[PDB]
Amino acid sequence: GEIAKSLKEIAKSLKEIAWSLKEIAKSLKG
Amino acid sequence: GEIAKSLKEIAKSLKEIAWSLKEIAKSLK
Amino acid sequence: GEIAKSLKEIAKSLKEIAWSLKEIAKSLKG
Amino acid sequence: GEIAKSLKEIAKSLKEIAWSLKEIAKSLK
Amino acid sequence: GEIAKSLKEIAKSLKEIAWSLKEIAKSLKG
Amino acid sequence: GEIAKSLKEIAKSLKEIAWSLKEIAKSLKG
Ligand SMILES: CC(C)=CCC/C(C)=C/CC/C(C)=C/CO
Repeated sequence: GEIAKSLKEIAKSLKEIAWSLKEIAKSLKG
Repeated sequence: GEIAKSLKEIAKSLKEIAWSLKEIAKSLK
Repeated sequence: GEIAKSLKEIAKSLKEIAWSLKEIAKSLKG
Repeated sequence: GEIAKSLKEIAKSLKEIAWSLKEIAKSLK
Repeated sequence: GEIAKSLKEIAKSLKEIAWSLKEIAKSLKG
Repeated sequence: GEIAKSLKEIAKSLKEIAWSLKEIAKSLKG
Protein backbone atom coordinates (compact mmCIF):
# COMPACT_ATOMS: atom_id res chain seq x y z
CA GLY A 1 0.00 0.00 0.00
CA GLU A 2 0.84 3.70 0.22
CA ILE A 3 2.77 3.31 3.46
CA ALA A 4 4.78 0.40 2.09
CA LYS A 5 5.46 2.30 -1.14
CA SER A 6 6.79 5.29 0.81
CA LEU A 7 8.88 3.04 3.04
CA LYS A 8 10.50 1.52 -0.02
CA GLU A 9 11.20 5.07 -1.23
CA ILE A 10 12.67 6.00 2.14
CA ALA A 11 14.69 2.79 2.14
CA LYS A 12 16.10 3.56 -1.33
CA SER A 13 17.02 7.10 -0.31
CA LEU A 14 18.73 5.90 2.88
CA LYS A 15 20.80 3.47 0.82
CA GLU A 16 21.92 6.39 -1.34
CA ILE A 17 22.64 8.53 1.73
CA ALA A 18 24.68 5.68 3.26
CA TRP A 19 26.64 5.37 0.03
CA SER A 20 27.36 9.10 -0.18
CA LEU A 21 28.40 9.21 3.48
CA LYS A 22 30.70 6.24 2.95
CA GLU A 23 32.21 8.20 0.03
CA ILE A 24 32.61 11.34 2.13
CA ALA A 25 34.20 9.37 4.98
CA LYS A 26 36.64 7.79 2.54
CA SER A 27 37.58 11.20 1.08
CA LEU A 28 38.27 12.77 4.46
CA LYS A 29 40.87 10.12 5.28
CA GLY A 30 43.33 11.39 2.67
CA GLY B 1 -4.18 8.95 5.77
CA GLU B 2 -2.07 11.23 7.96
CA ILE B 3 0.71 8.70 8.39
CA ALA B 4 0.75 8.16 4.65
CA LYS B 5 0.81 11.93 3.98
CA SER B 6 3.61 12.34 6.50
CA LEU B 7 5.41 9.39 4.97
CA LYS B 8 5.22 11.00 1.50
CA GLU B 9 6.45 14.16 3.12
CA ILE B 10 9.17 12.14 4.78
CA ALA B 11 10.17 10.44 1.50
CA LYS B 12 10.58 13.75 -0.37
CA SER B 13 12.98 15.40 2.10
CA LEU B 14 15.21 12.28 2.10
CA LYS B 15 15.41 12.60 -1.68
CA GLU B 16 16.59 16.21 -1.20
CA ILE B 17 19.02 15.09 1.49
CA ALA B 18 20.35 12.28 -0.73
CA TRP B 19 20.91 14.77 -3.55
CA SER B 20 22.69 17.26 -1.32
CA LEU B 21 24.97 14.52 0.03
CA LYS B 22 25.77 13.44 -3.55
CA GLU B 23 26.77 17.04 -4.26
CA ILE B 24 28.81 17.18 -1.05
CA ALA B 25 30.48 13.87 -1.86
CA LYS B 26 31.35 15.28 -5.29
CA SER B 27 32.84 18.51 -3.87
CA LEU B 28 35.04 16.62 -1.43
CA LYS B 29 36.71 14.41 -4.05
CA GLY C 1 -2.72 9.83 17.10
CA GLU C 2 0.67 9.78 18.81
CA ILE C 3 2.25 8.06 15.85
CA ALA C 4 0.84 10.62 13.38
CA LYS C 5 1.88 13.47 15.68
CA SER C 6 5.41 12.07 15.85
CA LEU C 7 5.51 11.62 12.09
CA LYS C 8 4.59 15.27 11.53
CA GLU C 9 7.42 16.22 13.90
CA ILE C 10 9.75 13.93 12.02
CA ALA C 11 8.69 15.46 8.71
CA LYS C 12 9.35 19.00 10.00
CA SER C 13 12.84 18.12 11.25
CA LEU C 14 13.75 16.53 7.93
CA LYS C 15 12.81 19.75 6.17
CA GLU C 16 15.24 21.65 8.46
CA ILE C 17 17.94 19.05 7.83
CA ALA C 18 17.46 19.20 4.02
CA TRP C 19 17.76 22.96 4.15
CA SER C 20 20.98 22.83 6.20
CA LEU C 21 22.45 20.29 3.79
CA LYS C 22 21.62 22.54 0.84
CA GLU C 23 23.56 25.31 2.62
CA ILE C 24 26.42 22.96 3.35
CA ALA C 25 26.53 21.75 -0.22
CA LYS C 26 26.72 25.37 -1.40
CA SER C 27 29.60 26.29 0.93
CA LEU C 28 31.69 23.31 -0.10
CA LYS C 29 31.57 24.19 -3.78
CA GLY C 30 33.78 27.24 -3.27
CA GLY D 1 3.00 1.60 22.89
CA GLU D 2 6.52 0.57 21.95
CA ILE D 3 6.17 1.94 18.42
CA ALA D 4 4.88 5.29 19.70
CA LYS D 5 7.68 5.42 22.28
CA SER D 6 10.31 4.80 19.56
CA LEU D 7 8.87 7.42 17.20
CA LYS D 8 9.09 10.04 19.96
CA GLU D 9 12.73 9.12 20.51
CA ILE D 10 13.27 9.32 16.76
CA ALA D 11 11.66 12.80 16.63
CA LYS D 12 13.81 13.96 19.54
CA SER D 13 16.98 12.74 17.85
CA LEU D 14 16.05 14.39 14.55
CA LYS D 15 15.68 17.71 16.41
CA GLU D 16 19.22 17.25 17.75
CA ILE D 17 20.52 16.39 14.29
CA ALA D 18 18.83 19.48 12.85
CA TRP D 19 20.47 21.67 15.49
CA SER D 20 23.92 20.21 14.78
CA LEU D 21 23.56 20.59 11.01
CA LYS D 22 22.73 24.28 11.53
CA GLU D 23 25.96 24.66 13.52
CA ILE D 24 27.86 22.85 10.79
CA ALA D 25 26.38 25.11 8.10
CA LYS D 26 27.43 28.22 10.08
CA SER D 27 30.99 26.97 10.43
CA LEU D 28 31.37 26.33 6.72
CA LYS D 29 30.38 29.92 5.89
CA GLY E 1 7.19 -7.25 17.08
CA GLU E 2 9.45 -7.15 14.05
CA ILE E 3 8.36 -3.59 13.34
CA ALA E 4 8.88 -2.50 16.95
CA LYS E 5 12.27 -4.21 17.01
CA SER E 6 13.29 -2.31 13.85
CA LEU E 7 12.14 1.04 15.26
CA LYS E 8 14.25 0.58 18.39
CA GLU E 9 17.25 -0.15 16.18
CA ILE E 10 16.44 2.97 14.19
CA ALA E 11 16.04 5.03 17.36
CA LYS E 12 19.36 3.71 18.70
CA SER E 13 21.08 4.54 15.41
CA LEU E 14 19.67 8.05 15.34
CA LYS E 15 21.06 8.70 18.84
CA GLU E 16 24.48 7.65 17.59
CA ILE E 17 24.03 9.79 14.49
CA ALA E 18 23.05 12.80 16.58
CA TRP E 19 26.08 12.26 18.81
CA SER E 20 28.46 12.02 15.84
CA LEU E 21 27.07 15.13 14.16
CA LYS E 22 27.51 17.11 17.42
CA GLU E 23 31.19 16.05 17.48
CA ILE E 24 31.53 17.02 13.83
CA ALA E 25 29.99 20.43 14.53
CA LYS E 26 32.41 21.02 17.41
CA SER E 27 35.46 20.09 15.32
CA LEU E 28 34.47 22.47 12.52
CA LYS E 29 34.67 25.50 14.81
CA GLY E 30 38.47 25.41 14.83
CA GLY F 1 5.53 -8.23 5.49
CA GLU F 2 6.73 -5.46 3.16
CA ILE F 3 6.66 -2.78 5.85
CA ALA F 4 8.79 -4.90 8.19
CA LYS F 5 11.17 -5.71 5.33
CA SER F 6 11.56 -2.01 4.51
CA LEU F 7 12.11 -1.12 8.15
CA LYS F 8 14.84 -3.75 8.36
CA GLU F 9 16.41 -2.19 5.28
CA ILE F 10 16.00 1.24 6.86
CA ALA F 11 17.53 0.02 10.12
CA LYS F 12 20.46 -1.49 8.21
CA SER F 13 21.05 1.74 6.33
CA LEU F 14 21.01 3.87 9.49
CA LYS F 15 23.59 1.55 11.04
CA GLU F 16 25.81 2.20 8.02
CA ILE F 17 25.13 5.93 8.24
CA ALA F 18 25.95 5.95 11.97
CA TRP F 19 29.18 4.08 11.29
CA SER F 20 30.24 6.43 8.47
CA LEU F 21 29.51 9.49 10.61
CA LYS F 22 31.75 8.06 13.38
CA GLU F 23 34.50 7.68 10.81
CA ILE F 24 33.97 11.27 9.69
CA ALA F 25 34.00 12.54 13.30
CA LYS F 26 37.20 10.57 14.00
CA SER F 27 38.78 12.06 10.88
CA LEU F 28 38.02 15.63 11.88
CA LYS F 29 39.92 15.19 15.16
CA GLY F 30 43.19 14.01 13.61
C1 LIG G 1 10.04 7.64 9.95
C2 LIG G 1 10.72 6.32 9.91
C3 LIG G 1 9.85 5.07 9.91
C4 LIG G 1 11.99 6.29 9.50
C5 LIG G 1 12.68 7.60 9.25
C6 LIG G 1 14.22 7.44 9.31
C7 LIG G 1 14.80 8.78 9.01
C8 LIG G 1 13.83 9.91 8.95
C9 LIG G 1 16.13 8.97 8.98
C10 LIG G 1 16.77 10.30 8.71
C11 LIG G 1 18.35 10.17 8.69
C12 LIG G 1 18.99 11.46 8.21
C13 LIG G 1 18.10 12.33 7.43
C14 LIG G 1 20.31 11.71 8.30
C15 LIG G 1 20.89 12.99 7.68
O1 LIG G 1 22.32 13.00 7.83
